[PDB]
Amino acid sequence: VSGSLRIAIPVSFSQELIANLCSGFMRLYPNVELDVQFTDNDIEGYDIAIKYGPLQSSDLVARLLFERQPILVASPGYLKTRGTPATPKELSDHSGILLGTSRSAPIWPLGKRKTMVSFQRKVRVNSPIMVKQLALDDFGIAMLSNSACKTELANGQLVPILQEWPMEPFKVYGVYSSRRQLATNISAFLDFFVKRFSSQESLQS
Amino acid sequence: DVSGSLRIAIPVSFSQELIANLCSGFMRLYPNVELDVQFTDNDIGLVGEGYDIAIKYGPLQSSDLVARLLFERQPILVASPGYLKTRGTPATPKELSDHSGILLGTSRSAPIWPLGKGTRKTMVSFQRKVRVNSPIMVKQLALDDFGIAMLSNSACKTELANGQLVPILQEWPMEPFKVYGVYSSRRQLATNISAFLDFFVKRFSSQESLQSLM
Repeated sequence: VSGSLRIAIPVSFSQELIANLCSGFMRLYPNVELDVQFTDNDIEGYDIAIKYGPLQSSDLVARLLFERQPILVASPGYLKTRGTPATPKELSDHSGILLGTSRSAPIWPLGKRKTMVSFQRKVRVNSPIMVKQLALDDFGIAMLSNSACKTELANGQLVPILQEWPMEPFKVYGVYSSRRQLATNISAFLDFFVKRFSSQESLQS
Repeated sequence: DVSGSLRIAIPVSFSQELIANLCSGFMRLYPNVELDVQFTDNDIGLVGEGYDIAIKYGPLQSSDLVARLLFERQPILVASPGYLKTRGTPATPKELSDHSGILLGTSRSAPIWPLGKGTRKTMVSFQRKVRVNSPIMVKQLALDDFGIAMLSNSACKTELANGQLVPILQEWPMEPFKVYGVYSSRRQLATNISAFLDFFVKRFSSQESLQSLM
């Protein structure tokens, strides 16, 4: 396992988390050089693109890496001031904190009871760090990973709402070219990535 | 009146935690502003339906933009004691080409640092062990002994004071870097824009816990 590995990762991934992962990877494989770009471009000479599902027709070779379960939450202060929405249709009268890029719409798919609803777009940002802080700071309703916020849920700083209409889990994949189907550095990296996001101190985002 | 929407573009290398704290404070002061904040390294427009503000590192190179200096930092070259104990300490810039560097950069950034005794800087190359567009990852990898890194002496104050990072080549410093908020001249109505940029400086400069973030 050697050579160079150029990897694209959405801006919504935690840079702290990916840093810890790449450190452990390089410790195991000392002869690999890394070029990691946090970017929201739809992938430019990349060996691996990390992507959220669903995969597109251009994604001809891919590996499922992990899944996460989002949940809708707000702070108790927000719910005291604005009320607790009783059904998804009431989200239209509520402030939401949208995780998205410059063409992402303030629409959330809820239920399985399956429906798509809008909300007042108080903030749009492509940073989960900022989404979480703004939710804690009483600004409105946010979709957060149930694993990313277990402490805040346990201590009541975030409150789950509309639990009768759960969201579909999201899946994360690694996409790579069939030209590199035999590449040992790609396989080594994705194996290490899967082990971290499945059994580790890394299940925090 | 400060109200309506503000759209802000920010480099991917910029602290998301710092921006989150400042945006929370801004919206608590101005409850009628809706924010659209995008961390991006793409070229973005500053007119019409494009962005209202871009946060940009120096140098400024464009007329038709107005700029407000948000803060300035002094980068220094550092490595961990563990790195230096095994690879040796470079004595001159010429020796850096034999050393591992952790490069902060995007897809066209070269593995060079401009170093110089005085104002005149010269390109100094290193082995590109890592390139990444994240100061957080750069710092962690330097702390974990993977190579030499350019780091802000503010972001790394604690690690320098206690020895987990060690400055090198101190006789060939780098230029400071400067962080601006920029907006279009061809765009007037800068009530919300000026309110944001001046709140940024007022809150950043009075909160020590924020100054450590970059």
